[PDB]
Amino acid sequence: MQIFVKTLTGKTITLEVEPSDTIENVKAKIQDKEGIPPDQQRLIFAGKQLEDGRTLSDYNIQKESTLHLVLRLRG
Amino acid sequence: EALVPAWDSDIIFKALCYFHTLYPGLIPLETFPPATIFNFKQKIISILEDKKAVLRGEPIKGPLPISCSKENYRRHLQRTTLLPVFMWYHPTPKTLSDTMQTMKQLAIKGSVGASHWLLVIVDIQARRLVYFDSLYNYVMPPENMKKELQSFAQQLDQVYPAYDSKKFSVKIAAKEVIQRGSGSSCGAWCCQFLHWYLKDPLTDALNDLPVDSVERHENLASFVQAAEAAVQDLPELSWPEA
Ligand SMILES: [Cl-]
Repeated sequence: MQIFVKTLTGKTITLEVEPSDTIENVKAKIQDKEGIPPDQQRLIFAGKQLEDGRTLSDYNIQKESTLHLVLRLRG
Repeated sequence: EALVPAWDSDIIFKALCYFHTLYPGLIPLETFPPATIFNFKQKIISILEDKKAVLRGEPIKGPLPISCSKENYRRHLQRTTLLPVFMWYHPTPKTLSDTMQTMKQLAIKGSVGASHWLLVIVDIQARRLVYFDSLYNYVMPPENMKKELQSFAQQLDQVYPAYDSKKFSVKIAAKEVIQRGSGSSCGAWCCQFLHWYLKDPLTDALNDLPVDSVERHENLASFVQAAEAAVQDLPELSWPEA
């Protein structure tokens, strides 16, 4: 199924996933599209952080749900 | 061990969350992404329009925060008296869209480079806009920024009228360079100034700093050590209750 991931610029990435995918596997799919290492990523859905070790289905994420990718910005 | 490291968007957000627990009128606006010099006025107008809608009992038009429930965000818009508008700046990009691309590129590299943190405080109760640049004139001369903000204050009097007719005023906080002794202490300076302002909205603390740069920097290091201890165990990516 397709899901969307929003980034800080407002641009949306499209991923192909299954509900049994781990959050670490999703972060690898984002790396393939954006070149960001998994260790630098945090993901949010429905107001909560998605934790490594869980699956998409553990959060009731469905077809065409939108996740948010958060990075650390220095200044 | 007097270190002041370059503060990122995450520690600045946690400091805001903590400052709300102490002063509930402060709304902990998210920093992922923060505003820029090219959209801070639009962001503030959008927030004030939503606060007016919550006061009338109407729906909000957003945009919504990502780490807050929609109902908690409505409760914070009802409560708030003070907007802490962090702005991220880089001297190379010259539009909003080019500044957002520069921000992503540096985020992914992990580099500070020539980027800087500025603060605009919107004091709703005092009707005051306060601009804090720790570097004094990093973006432009201060007399130029005062003129831009005076025109914006006139717009805010139409967008967000008081019961009486009081007009928004403008304060340029820094009368000369504040940040001496380090190239990377801007985010820490912004949070220290915001805490002084919360304690006293007429604060003159910027005009009472040590003269030598190594002592002034040591004092800010003490603030940084205390703030990091205070936020360490508070919830990651989660707004406090209004
Ligand atoms: Cl608030």
